[PDB]
Amino acid sequence: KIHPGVAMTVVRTDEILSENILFSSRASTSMFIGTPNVSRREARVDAVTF
Amino acid sequence: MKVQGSVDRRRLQRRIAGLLPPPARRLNISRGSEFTRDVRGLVEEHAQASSLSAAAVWRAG
Repeated sequence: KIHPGVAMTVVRTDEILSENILFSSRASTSMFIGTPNVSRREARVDAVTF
Repeated sequence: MKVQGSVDRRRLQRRIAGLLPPPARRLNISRGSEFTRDVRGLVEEHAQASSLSAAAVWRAG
């Protein structure tokens, strides 16, 4: 416990879980919405996925 | 009539009739009338084969 001839400055980061509030004004964006559509992807030994 | 028999030709026919492949998709390029009658079907079949909402997609599945 003898001082070495130099000091040190220690840096840490810390994480904080927090709740939030989001305010969005009226009619701020325009969403264009297209029809949903389906296509098959696989066929395995037992089942078919879409 | 005299004997009932052990199987039903009706059931056998109806059970096979669901295993034959779907027919081919022709496209006549010699008569305008047939050409249109087939392109109409082409667009109908794309809709039926790619529209989620219907169950016909899952059937063509």
